[PDB]
Amino acid sequence: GWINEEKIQKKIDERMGNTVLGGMAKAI
Repeated sequence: GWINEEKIQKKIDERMGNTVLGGMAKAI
């Protein structure tokens, strides 16, 4: 489905999805 599968991944995108932007997309 989609209901948790959107919620769960948006949370993974904080815990590690910040450091990868602090690596490739912005890298400050």
